Amino acid sequence: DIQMTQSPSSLSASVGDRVTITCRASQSISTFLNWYQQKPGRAPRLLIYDASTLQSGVPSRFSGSGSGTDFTLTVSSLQPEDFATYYCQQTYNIPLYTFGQGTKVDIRRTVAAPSVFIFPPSDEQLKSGTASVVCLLNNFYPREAKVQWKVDNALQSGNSQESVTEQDSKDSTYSLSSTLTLSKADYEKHKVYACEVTHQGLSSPVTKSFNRGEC
Amino acid sequence: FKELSNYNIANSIDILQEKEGHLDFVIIPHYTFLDYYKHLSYNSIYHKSSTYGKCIAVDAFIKKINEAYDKVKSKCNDIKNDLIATIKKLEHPYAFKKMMDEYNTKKKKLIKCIKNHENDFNKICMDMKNYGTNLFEQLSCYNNNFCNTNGIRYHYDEYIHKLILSVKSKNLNKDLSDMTNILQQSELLLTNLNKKMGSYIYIDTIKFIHKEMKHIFNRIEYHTKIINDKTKIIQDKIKLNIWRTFQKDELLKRILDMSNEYSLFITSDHLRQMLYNTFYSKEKHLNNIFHHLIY
Amino acid sequence: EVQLVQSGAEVKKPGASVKVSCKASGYTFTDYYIHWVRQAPGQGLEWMGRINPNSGGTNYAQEFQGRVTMTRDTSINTAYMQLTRLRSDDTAVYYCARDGIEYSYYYYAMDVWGKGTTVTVSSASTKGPSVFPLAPSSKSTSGGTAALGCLVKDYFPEPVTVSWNSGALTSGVHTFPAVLQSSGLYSLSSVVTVPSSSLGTQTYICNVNHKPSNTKVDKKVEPK
Repeated sequence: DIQMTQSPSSLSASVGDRVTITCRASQSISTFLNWYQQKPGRAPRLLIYDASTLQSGVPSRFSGSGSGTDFTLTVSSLQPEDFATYYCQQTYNIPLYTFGQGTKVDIRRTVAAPSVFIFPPSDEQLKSGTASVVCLLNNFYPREAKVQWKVDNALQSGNSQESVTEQDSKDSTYSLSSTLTLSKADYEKHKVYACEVTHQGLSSPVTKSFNRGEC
Repeated sequence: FKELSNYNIANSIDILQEKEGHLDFVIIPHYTFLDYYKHLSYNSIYHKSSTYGKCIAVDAFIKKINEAYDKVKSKCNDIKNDLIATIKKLEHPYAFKKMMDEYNTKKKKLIKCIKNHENDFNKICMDMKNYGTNLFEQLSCYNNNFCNTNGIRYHYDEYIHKLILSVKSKNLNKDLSDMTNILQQSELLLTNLNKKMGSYIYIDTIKFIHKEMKHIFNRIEYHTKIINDKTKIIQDKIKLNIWRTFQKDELLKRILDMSNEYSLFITSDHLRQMLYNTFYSKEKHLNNIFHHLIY
Repeated sequence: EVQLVQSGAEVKKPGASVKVSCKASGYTFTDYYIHWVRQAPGQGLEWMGRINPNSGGTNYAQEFQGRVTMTRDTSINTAYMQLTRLRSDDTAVYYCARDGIEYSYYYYAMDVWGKGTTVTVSSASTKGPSVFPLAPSSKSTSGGTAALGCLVKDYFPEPVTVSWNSGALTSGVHTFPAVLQSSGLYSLSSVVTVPSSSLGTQTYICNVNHKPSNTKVDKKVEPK
């Protein structure tokens, strides 16, 4: 029943920065707290065990610290090869609690706004009796973004599932897609189909919206 | 848990004459084994205050278990005391091969006679494994995620802490250091007597007393080394095991782990204290056989 | 060297079961605890349980108590983790790891990991992507760039590999990772953005491929 909270869950860091990831235990846990790196689609790598000892062979920029509730992982000079999600794990009580959400380490410098493009549901899909109204936040930053669907000024929820790309190795932007699935019976009951999008880069909500008139 | 297995049950024994005429033997693994389950039993009852009261009953059973085991090892009295008086010839011969052979025989008969009762002992030890293990299986918590380590704390405080600090207050490395000078002397006094110096008698005996003392010192070296270890281990460990909660299984793991650590610790400290005595018991008899600094 | 080796990806239906393996090689098996940490798609790590290769003792998180069952065979140095009563959400990557850094007597770290096993929970059987075109939309104020795409819906299993104009067009190409919908069938879109000048000129055809169903449907996209 030990809840590990990492602060920032997601953050942005340019190379050569210092990066300090925090991790708080719900109760005192001594220095029984390990740190893991995990590169996108890889096995976790053990960096720091026991709060501040460093696993053989690991680059010495990673330095664990803290005690009791608050722990810190510190990368001296963040490198390219460090662009991972990091996880902290308490071992103080042995159902080893699920490591805290882990933290995301982007690049940075962008504050790029998303180019919003709305797509209606295909001719040929609708005869089939689905209506998946898709939207594209193209090449934006940072990843944190919020997109909501509004049909005829109705807020909607749940019958939408969103995907997002990985950071582009060049350019370093995330794109996002949200898809609203409806029953064609649903879709042929309403008119205004709106794709409302907030982001650190849109001073005001951007909303892309067609009428079923389409035309 | 801890089981008993095979072991060549010849060298799993030690024969120790604290004072002149008060000789006894050990059976290391038994003593570990019994102690192991003595702690467990305590830990089991102290984990709640709802069942601290068992101390009297447990003291009872443990008092008995030893009074039972002691009675069994008694069956080897008239064979043990057959050794004693053979020792007394060795440690007071005021011929030799015969007094040696007599020691080796009377000793081996004492070993055998013990080994003979290998199964009479096991029943006592299994009865102890029973009692200790029957509790422990009784050890219930109020909330399994979040069990209380005051059980282990009180048990550490009372029964153990007293003995740790005893070992810290006694500088056992001094103890060793001194004995190794004692042997140095015996050795110097023996090298003196060697040489062509015609040939004074008894020297055979001295050699034997010295040889014996060496083996004792080497045993004391060993148990001492284990003691100093476990001291640090026990002390480190106990810190981690108190003033906190545990998951029922992790707890049980701890207690057993400690029940183990303590047992090994004590067994050693015990044998050490016995051996230590037996060391100087020989020193006196060796010193006696001199008569004075130089006849 | 020191190695953890897990079984190949499995796929199982709602309310089946699933066994996955973890062959320990290099070290003595029964020394160090072996642990099973899973990871939902695009989610954190998640500890399920452990098993002492030596004893056979098991500790499970309480989330998986009565569902998971961990075992091991010491002939082969393999540790197992059988889940049951499977569910959509059980879809994850099951890792196994080695507590072999004992740092405080009872306290260990997971030093070695296996690369980890993809368990999918679907109920869907091999089905082909119904490709629909995404009809051109011009930028923020018709601004120079236009994005158009191909939705690749209701398929199973993964993977899918979209290209554009027969591997020609690579620039602006975002084929999104695939949600696995409450259908049990995946969806993804692919999109590209391109000059609004090149509509009448350039012909935009997406190139879907779905090797598991040997479906390779192409689909023209043209504005309307």
